[PDB]
Amino acid sequence: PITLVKDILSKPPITAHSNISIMEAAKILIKHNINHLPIVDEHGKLVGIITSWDIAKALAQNKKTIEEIMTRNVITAHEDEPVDHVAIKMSKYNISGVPVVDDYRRVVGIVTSEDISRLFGGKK
Amino acid sequence: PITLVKDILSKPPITAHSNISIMEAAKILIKHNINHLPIVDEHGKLVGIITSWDIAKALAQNKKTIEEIMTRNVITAHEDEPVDHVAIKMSKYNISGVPVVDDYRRVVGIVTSEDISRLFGGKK
Ligand SMILES: C[S@@+](CC[C@H](N)C(=O)[O-])C[C@H]1O[C@@H](n2cnc3c(N)ncnc32)[C@H](O)[C@@H]1O
Ligand SMILES: C[S@@+](CC[C@H](N)C(=O)[O-])C[C@H]1O[C@@H](n2cnc3c(N)ncnc32)[C@H](O)[C@@H]1O
Ligand SMILES: CSC[C@H]1O[C@@H](n2cnc3c(N)ncnc32)[C@H](O)[C@@H]1O
Ligand SMILES: CSC[C@H]1O[C@@H](n2cnc3c(N)ncnc32)[C@H](O)[C@@H]1O
Repeated sequence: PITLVKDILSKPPITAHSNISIMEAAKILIKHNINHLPIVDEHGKLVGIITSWDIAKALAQNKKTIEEIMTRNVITAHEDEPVDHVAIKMSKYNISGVPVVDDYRRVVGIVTSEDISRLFGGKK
Repeated sequence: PITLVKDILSKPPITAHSNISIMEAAKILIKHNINHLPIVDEHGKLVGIITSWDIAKALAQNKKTIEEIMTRNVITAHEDEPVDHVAIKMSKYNISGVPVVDDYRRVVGIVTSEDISRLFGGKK
């Protein structure tokens, strides 16, 4: 069959607003055992993404805020997207996770390289 | 065919000793655009692993040293190991990368979930 994003995505999505501190973002990553944190506006629409790597960058380069360190051009997926299209996308942009969004940029889940790697292993 | 670790692994491995600071570890992750840092002893043998998530944990929980935060029971792979065995391993232990070691625990490379996800996408 063709596996789609909606078959493997993690939900509900864990998200945050851009006004939390870097320490607060780190705490969310640890609490939920995740490496990806989509940043959303007051209407729940995607404005950026924070990963563990960005938290490491903040330490390495003396960065101060989430707004300063978040990636604003976020590569995303749709729930009907074939998982292999997403894998190719992540490889092309050298990234490790993609928020799943609806047509109005609301976050409905996330697919990471760990989810796709898991799929690879259970297919065998 | 059967794809093996040696067909897809990243080398040379980027490693560090346990006596570097947390900031210094973060700097290595940023410099090399990676999320995994195998920690090795003076003979190059694996003693632990640091990831971006651990750097985030250090901030979240006021941790002080690499020795304090590194994971010591490291799940590893061999170069002749089928990539799908590795994917299953990473899923089982909920981890995102595995150092590739020889029979005497010397680090010869690393395979991450991004490498396996890439493999998934190019297979289509
Ligand atoms: C370009 S990657 C390279 C290092 C490694 N391959 C990784 O994925 O972390 C590092 C940057 O990817 C960004 N990133 C992660 N997921 C993203 C996404 N879905 N869209 C855009 N950027 C993303 C992070 O914010 C981080 O600044
Ligand atoms: C259990 S994972 C769960 C969160 C997420 N799945 C991830 O991979 O980061 C978090 C821990 O995995 C540990 N880890 C990463 N790679 C590892 C490996 N090859 N062997 C043992 N532990 C590893 C990291 O040191 C970190 O403390
Ligand atoms: C970030 S890697 C941790 C695993 O948990 C899930 N995950 C990652 N980030 C989030 C998030 N922001 N919200 C919910 N689940 C997530 C992903 O599907 C991944 O396989
Ligand atoms: C950590 S995810 C970044 C990518 O670069 C490679 N990489 C990760 N960690 C290391 C490392 N310690 N040394 C060399 N390459 C690495 C991995 O194969 C991965 O696909």
